[PDB]
Amino acid sequence: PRVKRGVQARARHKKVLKQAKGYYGARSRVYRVAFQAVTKAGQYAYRDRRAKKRQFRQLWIARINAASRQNGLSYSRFINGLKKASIEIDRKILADIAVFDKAAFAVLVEKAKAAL
Amino acid sequence: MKRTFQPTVLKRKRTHGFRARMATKNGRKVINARRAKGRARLSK
Amino acid sequence: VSGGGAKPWRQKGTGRARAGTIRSPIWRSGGVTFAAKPQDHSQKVNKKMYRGAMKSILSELVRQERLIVVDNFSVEAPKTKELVAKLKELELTDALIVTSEVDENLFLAARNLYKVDARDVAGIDPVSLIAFDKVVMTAEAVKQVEEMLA
RNA sequence: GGUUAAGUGACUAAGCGUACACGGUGGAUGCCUUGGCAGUCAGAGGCGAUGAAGGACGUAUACUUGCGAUAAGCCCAGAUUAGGCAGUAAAAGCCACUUGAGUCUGGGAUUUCCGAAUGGGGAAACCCACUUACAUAAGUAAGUAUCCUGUUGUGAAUACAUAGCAACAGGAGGCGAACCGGGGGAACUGAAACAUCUAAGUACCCCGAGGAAAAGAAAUCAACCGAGAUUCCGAAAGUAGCGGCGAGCGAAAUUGGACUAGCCCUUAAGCUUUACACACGUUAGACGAACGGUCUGGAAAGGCCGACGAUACAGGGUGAUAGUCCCGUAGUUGACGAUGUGUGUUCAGUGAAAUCGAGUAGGGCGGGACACGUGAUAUCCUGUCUGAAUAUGGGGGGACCAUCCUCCAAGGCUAAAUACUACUGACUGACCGAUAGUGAACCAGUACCGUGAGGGAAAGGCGAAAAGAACCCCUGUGAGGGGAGUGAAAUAGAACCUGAAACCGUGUACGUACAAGCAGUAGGAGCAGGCUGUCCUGUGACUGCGUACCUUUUGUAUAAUGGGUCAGCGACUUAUAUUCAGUGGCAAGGUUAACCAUCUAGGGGAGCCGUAGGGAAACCGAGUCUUAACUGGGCGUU
RNA sequence: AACCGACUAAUGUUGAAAAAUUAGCGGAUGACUUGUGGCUAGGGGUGAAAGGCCAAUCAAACCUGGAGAUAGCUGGUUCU
RNA sequence: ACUCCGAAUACCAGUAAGUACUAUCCGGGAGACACACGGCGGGUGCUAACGUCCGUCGUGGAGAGGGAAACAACCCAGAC
RNA sequence: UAACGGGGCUAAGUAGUAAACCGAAGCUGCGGCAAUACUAGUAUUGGGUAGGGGAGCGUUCUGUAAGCGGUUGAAGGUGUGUGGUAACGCAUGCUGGACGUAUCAGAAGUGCGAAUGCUGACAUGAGUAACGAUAAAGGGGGUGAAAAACCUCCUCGCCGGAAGACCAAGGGUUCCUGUCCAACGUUAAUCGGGGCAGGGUAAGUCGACCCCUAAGGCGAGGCCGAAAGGCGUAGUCGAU
RNA sequence: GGUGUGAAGUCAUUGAUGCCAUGCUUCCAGGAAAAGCCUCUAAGCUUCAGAUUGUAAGGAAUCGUACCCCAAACCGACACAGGUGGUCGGGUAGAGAAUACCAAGGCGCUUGAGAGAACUCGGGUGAAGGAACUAGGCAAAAUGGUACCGUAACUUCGGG
RNA sequence: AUUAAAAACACAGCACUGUGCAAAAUCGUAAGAUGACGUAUACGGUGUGACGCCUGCCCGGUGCCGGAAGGUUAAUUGAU
RNA sequence: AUUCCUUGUCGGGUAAGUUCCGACCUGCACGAAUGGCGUAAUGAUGGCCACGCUGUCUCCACCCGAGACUCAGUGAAAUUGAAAUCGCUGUGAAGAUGCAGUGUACCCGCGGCUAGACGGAAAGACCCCGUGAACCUUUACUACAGCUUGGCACUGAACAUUGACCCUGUGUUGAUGUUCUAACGUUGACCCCUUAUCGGGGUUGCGGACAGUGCCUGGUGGGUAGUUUGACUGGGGCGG
Repeated sequence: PRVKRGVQARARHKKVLKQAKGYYGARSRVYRVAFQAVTKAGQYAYRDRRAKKRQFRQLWIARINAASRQNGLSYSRFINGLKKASIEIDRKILADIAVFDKAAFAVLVEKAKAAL
Repeated sequence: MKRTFQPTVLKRKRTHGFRARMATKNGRKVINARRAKGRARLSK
Repeated sequence: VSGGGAKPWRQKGTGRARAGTIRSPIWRSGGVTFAAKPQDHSQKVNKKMYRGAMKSILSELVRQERLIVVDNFSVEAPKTKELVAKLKELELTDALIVTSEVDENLFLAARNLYKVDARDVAGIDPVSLIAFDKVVMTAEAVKQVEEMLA
């Protein structure tokens, strides 16, 4: 039997085109360009799911360093202090505390200083 | 510039006409071929 | 396909993709790369494998209570209406009716009935035994099927 | 509160982006098909000088179809019966209504011109004649080809004669898809080059048939037993062989089938004709079962309810999907006449070569065919040159010889089983469904291209019905549109089913005029819509990261290749054989092929594989081979 | 001069034109030029000879067929 | 292209522990037979070349991630 | 600039000592999936081209199926939601207007972004080049919905061995008239070689036909040739 | 529009490439064929048939005939700056069918309107210089008629 | 034909050579043709290229022409 | 039109001359009908010089027209993976809009220019490769046509000479020569078919077993045809 490809052929093309909504120009209109676009978006999305974890930790460390140095200790010394004090609060939390509860951060800094 | 088609009716008939085709075996082969193909025009 | 002798255009120079025939399978109106020709889809079945299957089927009919052995099954006139009645006595609408030999009357009475075939023991097939909801066999036909299938 | 200063900063969008909405373009998809494709079972297997195939030009109150100046017809006989005068295609003028309306079938009649084309000629569809009749005017009709065969006449060079010439009769000629026999006969290619060889006696050209053709009744095989023409099919068997022993080529004996038939040169069987019978079929056709209500809907064939037919539930149609509405179907019937077939019974032929085979068999030389390439090469055919015997004889049995066996060449005819299908009918499809299927679903071998041979398209779909939009309004008495009306539907309005994408617009939200690159991604403010702000949607300032895809490569962002985009189509198949694996059946067995068949059954055992190996082989054989023989050793045994 | 030709230049080169136009240039009673009709045809013709020409094509025309030649080469080869 | 000498390594074999689905054999299916750079030992070259030819190990090829500004082939390290 | 990646640095260089920290898809943690072993749990394993192996998705068609769903709305189209590791599935609004088809099997014209692929459509260049001889127009009037382009008048210019008038060829109605202006006409068009309808071609003397023949063609018999045919006599055609 | 009616209508000169002329002269390369036509007889027919001359009567069919032809109608895909055989050829000037300007007759070439940049094309002029340009005077510029005068080397005695 | 017009081709003249006519030569399997209704002052091939002065040496090679003695040598024949 | 070295050398011409003219002769590598050397005339022929002439040039300027530009109407094109399409230095499949660092940079047209987009166009013609192709060449290979040789056939008779063999001089064969006619040839003549330069038949002459053709056979045979003509290689060839 002879198979016509139309109906399924369109469904594939449409799937990709729907994933390419919002891209500029051909990249949202034309299957050949959109496909390439939706692939590279997936590639970037894979790479960035990893690199998100790096970017966020850099941000926290930068913020903790700011707060520690306002409380008279370097980031490097503060982490050592906390380690020596057996305080296992993550950088994500520390950095949250540095913004939202400055006093608590200072306590932790004072604890850290004592351990050093 | 002189182009290749310089028609005369007489030369068209004496070369490609029906009585010319019919005169020779191979001409008749052409007429039969064209008649088999279904050609409206067998000769020029 | 008709035509396709002449090379569409010269191999080099035109700027076009090289063609050799307007009836390439790439071209609209061209051949099928692998055009079908008439086939024989027949399969060998070994004689023992056919009989084995047939026995397996009859056995399964018995266990499923689809094989209905009757002493006899005859229709008096070639009348559909009569056969429908007889079937209703057996409380079966959809049934293969295997007799030793098919009477004209029973053959004629069964033609216009759908999902009612009258078959002689010779004419029973692996699919028909499966296809019909019940199989009404005359006891003679049973004994004939036994010899037929070994 | 004001002024000044400093800082800060919304509100611009010429344009552009994204998203959404609504459109346009376009014609995908889906559904559909009045056309194709492949078959099966039948038919018929030819048509043509009694003028074909195919055309030209005409023909009714442009083209297609029909017909031929008797021109969509005339006649006749059957059959049929309410409408008919072909279509586009309306009008118009008419005819008919139970049988001269008309239709269907058959058979007659008519049948321009061209075309084998045939009176001669010729640029096919035109031009011009002769003869004889007629006409009297300057016309009409008929006849008038060539060749072959035969028969009559005439009748040269020389008598005879023959040639020649004329008349008459009977044939033939052309066309056609395949099948068939014969005459000629490539190359690419393969051989990983190429010359023998292959491709291949293929393609192609030519001639000649016929419904088939051809072949055919042993100077055949076999093997000391036997068989009994030919053809076709299954095996033997990819075996024996052949082969730059390469590439490749490839039998028979024998055996299973299908079908069967032999008959004559002391004149046959058959074939053809002819009539007479009879059968026997075909050819127009006829009748042909059974359904209501209700619901949904534009419409009912659908649903619900209850019926009814079925030797009929093939199939098609009808406003959706119908056993019961229609056409059909099953079944039952029908042929005046005309055809075909088969039997006899006849006729007149043919077979036919007469009389059992001599320029023959055989030979030499050169070629060719046989599976066989000249090889140790039998056999066959024969261009050339030769040349027997003649049943006390001769041919063959694969160099050759002997013996033995078998057959009787140099004369013929012969059905069936076999091949094919352009054409007619019926039926079938895990065949296509408009880029497919035919090149061609449609006015297609057309348009178009070409001097020509030749090449060769595109192009289906309103609706159930045209109900195809009266009338009004804008406009050029336009195009186009808006109303009105039609319709179930008018974004079904003829640029007409569905109506994708590319592509182009209008509107709305958000962004965007200090900002540098594969245009995203992870994050993220603000704004706008919802829903009710650790929501959803759209947009996305700002930050990090980030040089398309494919191909080809050691290696490509590569400035290497390919792609303007979209849609559609576009590439590991099929047959056969070998092998391995999985699965199933059966198991030291397994399995049948053609063919038959009441036909997926069952028959059918020919054959194949397994069951033993060793050896070049004879042959031996659980062994064998090697060798004088193995202490052995090779392979095998299990 | 006509006519036949085609030496130079410029233009033109998606042309007005698949070979021209413009300005000049050669022959111009001859081995001239031209019309009509003939004949020669593909390993063939024809050539005052350029492998020139044989229908805008020529170190072997064009068409159809062998034919899907062959292509150790290049490209391309479709869902998870 | 000499050797009175002569290692490290490597290889061959044996014994032995522990770790490891390893080694081997017989079948079905391939693909590949253009390699590149880097280290080490060399030939060639100029102890030139992103040169060329071998040996051997690594990476690339067929391997992402981090480093080396950017950087197949370097350093670190193997992405369900 | 251009021989720190830049800023910039006299330490932010070089060497060293101490103790920190940053840093990967490495390791760990937490959740999940898979392969292979073992005994559902363990243990190991899961980068990958050529390539091998395994398991599936979807498409058309056949059976199942006169079943099942469908005008109370099929397929297709277009949104939305939802499910799975994926191919994809499911549901549903709108559109659409009649088909579709579970399940399990069966068979394939079964999946396209590439082939300077093929067909159609539609972009970009771009409202760009160009609108075909630089012989040349100006004006009044007319008709018309509209006049640079048609008609008309007055002027101007151009050809005049032609850009005039005839004929043959070749073409084939293009001729004339009315009407129309969609397409055609490189603009518009009232005009036209465009569309549509009607009309128009008158022969003893022109030409053809015809008589005659040239080159040459064909060619009864003939001669020659595997066949097809070739040549050629008598003839018969053949104008220029 | 229609009909109606209409003057003069001569002479001279010039003069074809048209006609006499298919002539004449001359040359060599030596100049269709066949029929119609005239004539002669043959076989054959001889009150004939025929022939000639004349006079009446009748015929002469058929097919083409439009239109385009230095082209928008043919050949060039185009309403294409090309190609396409023959005939006719007025005036002034002129040797002329050249050329210029005109006649008869026919056209203004089927996009227009503005503007007055670069640059391109086709032209005009140019101070001073004058081939310095360039591969090369390429291209331009220049010369250009008639009559008379006059004219070198060289030469095959023609030339030049 | 459409990038070469020339020094290239042709040419008159020259020379060699073939050719006795059913000519040579060429087209063609053949018939038949051309040559030629010609006949060596003709015809064909080859080269040279108006005209003037001239055109040397070499016959080993390879052609061609002639010579035949001998040697070698096919079909054929068929002695042994 | 030949000369490498080479712009030879000398002379002329010019301020200056690889060209030109004259001449020399160590002619790489002229040379006598592939003619040698001259040669009037001729040439859209090659080289060189001079006068005249000039926008050729110094070195352009101005002007007249047709485009270009603007308005109105019509409306192409090649090209195009997608583009949010900067410079520099560096990097990098080794010459960067796109990478790194950095510098610069508001958004968008229009007229111009062509440096880059290794811009467009044409699957590089160069070069190599393919056990590709074609056509051409020859003392490449193998064939074939044609030509030619002999044998046999169509094809015969007499003699004469002679060879072999045979017997007892004799025959049987073979050559060779002459003669002959009867096959065969005749593209001589005449007759007839027959109105015929074909053909056939008849007659006759001239030839005559020759020629010619078939089969076989040796030779010749680029006239023609099919083909072959290695690989490695610091491209390939040459060499090896």
